[PDB]
Amino acid sequence: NSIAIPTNFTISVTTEIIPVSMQKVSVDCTMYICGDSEECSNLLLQYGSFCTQLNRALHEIAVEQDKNTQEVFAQVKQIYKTPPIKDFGGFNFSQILPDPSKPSKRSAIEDLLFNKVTLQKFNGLTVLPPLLTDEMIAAYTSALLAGTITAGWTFGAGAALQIPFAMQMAYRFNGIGVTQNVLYENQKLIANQFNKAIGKIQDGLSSTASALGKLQDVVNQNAQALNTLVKQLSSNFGAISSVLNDILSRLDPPEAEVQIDRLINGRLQALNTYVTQQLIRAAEIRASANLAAEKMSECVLGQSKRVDFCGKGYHLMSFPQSAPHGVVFLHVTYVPTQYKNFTTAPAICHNGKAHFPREGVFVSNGTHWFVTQRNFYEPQIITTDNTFVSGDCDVVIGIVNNTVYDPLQPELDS
Amino acid sequence: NGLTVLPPLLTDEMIAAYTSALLAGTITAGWTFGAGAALQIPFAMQMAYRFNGIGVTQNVLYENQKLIANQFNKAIGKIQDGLSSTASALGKLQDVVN
Amino acid sequence: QALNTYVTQQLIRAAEIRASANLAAEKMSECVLGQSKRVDFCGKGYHLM
Amino acid sequence: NSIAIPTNFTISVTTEIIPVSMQKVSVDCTMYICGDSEECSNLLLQYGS
Amino acid sequence: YQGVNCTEVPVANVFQTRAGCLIGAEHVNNSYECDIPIGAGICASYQTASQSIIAYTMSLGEENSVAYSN
Ligand SMILES: *[C@@H]1O[C@H](CO)[C@@H](O[C@@H]2O[C@H](CO)[C@@H](O[C@@H]3O[C@H](CO)[C@@H](O)[C@H](O)[C@@H]3O)[C@H](O)[C@H]2NC(C)=O)[C@H](O)[C@H]1NC(C)=O
Ligand SMILES: *[C@@H]1O[C@H](CO)[C@@H](O[C@@H]2O[C@H](CO)[C@@H](O)[C@H](O)[C@H]2NC(C)=O)[C@H](O)[C@H]1NC(C)=O
Ligand SMILES: *[C@@H]1O[C@H](CO)[C@@H](O[C@@H]2O[C@H](CO)[C@@H](O)[C@H](O)[C@H]2NC(C)=O)[C@H](O)[C@H]1NC(C)=O
Ligand SMILES: *[C@@H]1O[C@H](CO)[C@@H](O[C@@H]2O[C@H](CO)[C@@H](O)[C@H](O)[C@H]2NC(C)=O)[C@H](O)[C@H]1NC(C)=O
Ligand SMILES: *[C@@H]1O[C@H](CO)[C@@H](O)[C@H](O)[C@H]1NC(C)=O
Ligand SMILES: *[C@@H]1O[C@H](CO)[C@@H](O)[C@H](O)[C@H]1NC(C)=O
Ligand SMILES: *[C@@H]1O[C@H](CO)[C@@H](O)[C@H](O)[C@H]1NC(C)=O
Ligand SMILES: *[C@@H]1O[C@H](CO)[C@@H](O)[C@H](O)[C@H]1NC(C)=O
Ligand SMILES: *[C@@H]1O[C@H](CO)[C@@H](O)[C@H](O)[C@H]1NC(C)=O
Repeated sequence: NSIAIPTNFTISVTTEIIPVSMQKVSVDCTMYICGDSEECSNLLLQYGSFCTQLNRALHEIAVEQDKNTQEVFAQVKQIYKTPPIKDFGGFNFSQILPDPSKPSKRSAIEDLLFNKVTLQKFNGLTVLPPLLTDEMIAAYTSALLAGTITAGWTFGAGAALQIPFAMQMAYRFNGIGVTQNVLYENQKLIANQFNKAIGKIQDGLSSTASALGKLQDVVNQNAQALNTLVKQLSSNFGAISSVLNDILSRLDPPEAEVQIDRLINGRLQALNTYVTQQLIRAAEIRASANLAAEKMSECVLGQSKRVDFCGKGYHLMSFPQSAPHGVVFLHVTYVPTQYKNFTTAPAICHNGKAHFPREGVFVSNGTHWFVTQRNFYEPQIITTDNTFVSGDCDVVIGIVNNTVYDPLQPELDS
Repeated sequence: NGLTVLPPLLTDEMIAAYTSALLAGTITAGWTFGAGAALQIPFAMQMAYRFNGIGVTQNVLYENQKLIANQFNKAIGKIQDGLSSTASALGKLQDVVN
Repeated sequence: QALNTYVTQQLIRAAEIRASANLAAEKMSECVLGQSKRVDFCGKGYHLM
Repeated sequence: NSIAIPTNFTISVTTEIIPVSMQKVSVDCTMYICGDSEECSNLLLQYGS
Repeated sequence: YQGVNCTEVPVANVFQTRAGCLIGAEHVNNSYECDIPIGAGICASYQTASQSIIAYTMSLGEENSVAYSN
């Protein structure tokens, strides 16, 4: 016969990082294999269509990368400008909204993340630039964030009006089972906690660059693989020399061609290994990009009821931020605190009747019994309006005597 | 000469302890799991909460608690018997090992 | 060649197993610690616990 | 103009199993290929990494 | 010509872009929706004398104004 009900709460903002895309790489097969040697090129003709297959696979991966990026970001039909009024319900979005030349002393989280991530013409290899530049990614993110802030729940198929922010926050509060009269009474404290959390996040990000290991690992692995592939050119594989010219000069054709064949086989094996591993990594990164797109759609454009899908606690809203080859989310969540102990009963025995609460639970202050919601202590007198009535006092285990009031009788008497 | 199998970091007892702690917390506490309320919500209240969750009114649980508990116990016993009879119900793990 | 083939097979199996592990973690979070409204995500019928 | 409504309910319990982890394996490459003979290892050193 | 400057190679519609040297495309500066990708934000299309392929900077979408009021 005991139950705990919160009497306070806190607003928490957390961070999540997801990689999206990979570097696009194209390789010339003949340049890597032979390197401007006519005898080697003639000998390579006996292997059919290997280089074609390698190039085709690399090209497909390169296409899939931009496909992933456009799947994640290009979700918005229109461009929403930043409103020239910053008068919200006490919330300052300065550190997450952009700035055309960024001349303000307050640096956007974009710059911090970019700097935190930050902190050949003779080979047969080539690296291609992505279709979308960083500025366009930032523009998409800013437009999406501004549209979510301004239009509220009318973001899609929207109109020419701005829903006030406090009303959106009240609707989100209703979303998790807390009545908006709670928000309208300490909006000021809500805004103060939100601003303090944002400031703490910015300071923590500016403290260290080690939080972006998930994004750093992709670059490290790709560079390691490329360096291994490049360094494999110096091996002998059992031949006399690792240079074609030395083999040509030091020997006659009837053995030079055999040595060149040995070298060709070795380098073909190396290329095959590299391409296979790249293919597997591309599959993994596509899975990650799909997860990122799903999270954007289900948590930025709406409120989610899935537990621990958008951080701990109860989800309220989230904001996206761009990053090198990835995204960053900022989940805003509700957390109850300062619990208290009380006594509870399943039902109330009136004159031969059993009364169940329409919503919430029955609580006792030792003397008086009240009905309140399960996530914020706000007791009320047990009225016949609040109580659903069914059955008798026989079968319910632990039912308790009490009195149920009725507003009708005093009104009738007067 | 050349092949080695390494032990997993977490032993079986640790996994069992994690599961036991998680289930005990979910059972003893209710919607207050996580935050250290540590009071103990009655189980029937949680069941009524869930019943309201699936769209039926809690009086239907309070009026048939005994029968509901009997059905739950019988289902648990049936699962025990089914597990005891057929020792090959775990296919996927065996396939991985094989 | 034998060693290379074995390594590639193991890599593919590991990818499959980590997908399964992600599903398991999601199911734990969604079902054990709460009540899910997704149909047939937690067995047949209406989910209770 | 006709509808059906239940009058009794039952409680069902079912199970499902999900693999999580694989066996952990390490292999001595050089010892596997050469079997601890210097003549083999000297030639193996010419194959790179 | 990918990854190549126009000062050397064409000697070895001339226009220089971040993606390389592009030959045959008339450059305008009215943005449109992307039709054939090129790279680094450059997109090309066949757009009807002089029914030629044109090169332009991609447009992210139309802008939307929304009144303001508390
Ligand atoms: C919350 O929003 C307010 C604006 O409504 C931001 O206030 C501005 O914050 C910047 C930097 O935090 C202030 O610049 C600094 O001001 C001090 C004051 O002496 C000056 O010494 C520094 O050299 C620098 O210029 C700016 O004055 C301030 N403006 C106002 C009107 O308050 C605030 O920064 C936002 N919250 C966070 C956490 O950034
Ligand atoms: C719990 O609620 C109390 C009020 O019931 C909050 O107390 C105030 O907290 C602010 C902090 O910004 C102080 O400046 C006030 O002096 C406090 N007033 C009183 C009467 O205590 C408290 O902040 C709430 N808990 C949390 C974590 O915010
Ligand atoms: C409070 O509820 C209890 C329920 O047990 C009532 O106890 C019974 O009351 C009836 C008459 O109202 C008696 O005939 C029974 O013998 C009582 N049983 C027990 C075990 O006490 C009790 O009367 C209720 N209180 C009031 C003031 O009506
Ligand atoms: C459906 O629910 C009713 C309850 O209203 C069950 O009726 C009782 O069931 C138990 C066990 O099933 C019997 O021991 C009782 O004798 C039944 N009471 C009456 C008045 O008939 C009914 O059995 C349930 N249906 C099934 C298949 O269990
Ligand atoms: C309520 O009081 C009891 C004893 O009076 C105590 O054991 C319990 O911890 C208290 N509740 C909370 C949430 O601390
Ligand atoms: C419990 O609260 C009610 C209403 O706030 C009050 O009337 C009652 O006296 C309180 N209980 C005690 C023991 O003071
Ligand atoms: C043009 O030539 C300069 C001189 O080296 C070079 O830096 C630049 O990359 C070239 N342009 C392009 C698009 O490659
Ligand atoms: C477009 O280019 C023409 C010349 O090519 C120039 O006269 C005009 O001002 C430019 N307009 C814009 C918007 O860049
Ligand atoms: C909203 O703007 C109106 C003027 O359009 C102004 O009177 C009102 O004070 C503003 N509200 C807030 C909270 O600043």
